[PDB]
Amino acid sequence: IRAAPPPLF
Amino acid sequence: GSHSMRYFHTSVSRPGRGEPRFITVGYVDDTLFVRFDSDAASPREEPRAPWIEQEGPEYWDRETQICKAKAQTDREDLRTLLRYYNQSEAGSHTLQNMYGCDVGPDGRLLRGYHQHAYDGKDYIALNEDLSSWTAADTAAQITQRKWEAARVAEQLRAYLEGECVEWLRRYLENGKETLQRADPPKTHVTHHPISDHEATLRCWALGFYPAEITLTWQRDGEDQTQDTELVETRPAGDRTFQKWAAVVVPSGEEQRYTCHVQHEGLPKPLTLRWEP
Amino acid sequence: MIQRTPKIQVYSRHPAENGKSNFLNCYVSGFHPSDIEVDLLKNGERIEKVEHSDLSFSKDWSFYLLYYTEFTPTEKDEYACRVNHVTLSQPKIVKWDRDM
Repeated sequence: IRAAPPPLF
Repeated sequence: GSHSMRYFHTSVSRPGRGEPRFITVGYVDDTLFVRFDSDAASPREEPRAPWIEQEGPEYWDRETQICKAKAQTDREDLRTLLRYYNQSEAGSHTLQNMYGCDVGPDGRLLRGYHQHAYDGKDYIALNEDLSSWTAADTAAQITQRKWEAARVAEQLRAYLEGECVEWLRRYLENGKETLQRADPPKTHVTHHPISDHEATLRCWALGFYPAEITLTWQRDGEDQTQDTELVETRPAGDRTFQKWAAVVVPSGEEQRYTCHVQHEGLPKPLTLRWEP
Repeated sequence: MIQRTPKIQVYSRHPAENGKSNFLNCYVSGFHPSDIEVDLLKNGERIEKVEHSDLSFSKDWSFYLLYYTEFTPTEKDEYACRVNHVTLSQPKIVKWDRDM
C-alpha cells in the first residue's frame, strides 16, 4: 500500500 | 524468503505539450503489481497481478487519490527545481522518487528507503536510520531544511516500519503461489566457432524467478572475470528472466572451461561444461 | 544535463524453433533521459501494434522498458529492434540473432 506524500520541495 | 516492496514514480515535463506526464508502478520483489499513468484515458491505479485484485474499492480509491495528488505535487516541485537550479522554463526535466522496504525471512524490517532524483541525479535521500537526510547539493539542502522543520522523516519512518512491512506481508501471503515460488534456471552451454583458432562458449540461464542470479566462467578453476561477456539480466515476458555469460576459447581448450550458476531456486550451485 | 545511452538486447521469450509461435522482445535499459523511440522490424519494416511496459527505473535511477510482440520465426525472415534516443546521432538497429 502507498504512503502519504511528503511536503513540497 | 527475504523480500521487498518498492514504489517507483517519474514525472517528465514537456513545455508547450501540456502538463508533465506522471507514471508510477509498484513491485513486490521482481513482480509488478500496480500502475498509474496520467496520460491514460481515465487515469486510475490499475492492478497488474492477480493477488491484488481482491483488494476492495476503499483500497483502490485511496491508491488513486494518492497517485493523482503526487502527480500534482510533482508538477509543483518541477517548477520549484527550475528556481533552485536557476534554469530556463524551456526544457524537459525529470523528477523521480523511489520508496519502500526490505524484509527478512521472518517478516521483520531490514531496511527502508525514500529518495528522489532530479534530471537523473541524486537529489535527497532518507538515510538508513530513517531519521536524517543526505542532500546531494545546496539546492537539495533547501528541501532538507524544510523537511527537517516539518519532521518529515518521523512520518516516513512510521510508514516504512508499519504499513510498508505489514502490507508487504499481506501481499506475500495472498500471492504465495507465485511470490513465494522460486523457478530455477534452465541451463545449457552452446559453442559458436569464430575462426579456425577459436570459438565462443555461451552459458545460458533461462526461465528463472526471481531475477537475482550468478553466472561465471572458470578456466583451470580460475575466474575469467575480465574475459567474460556478461549480459544484463533481461525479462522474458512470462514473469521469468534470462541471462548468459560467454567466453572466447582457443580451439581444443573447451574442457578447461566450466560454467557456474547460483540461484535461490537451486539447492546446490551448478557446474556445466560444453557437451559436444 | 547528463545523458546515458541505452543498452539494447533483442531476443525471444523461448528458444527459437522455426515455424513455432514465440515472442520477440527488445529490452532497452540504462538510459537517461527517459524519452526514447523503439520499433521492432520484420524484414526492415515496422511491426504494427507492438506493446511495451510502463516506464520504471533501476537502483541508479536509469530507465528501462520492454517492447514485445508475438512472432513466428523462420529460416529466412530477419527481425531487428530500432532505437532512437537523444544520445544517438542516428537510429541504432540491432538484429535479432537466435544465438544471443
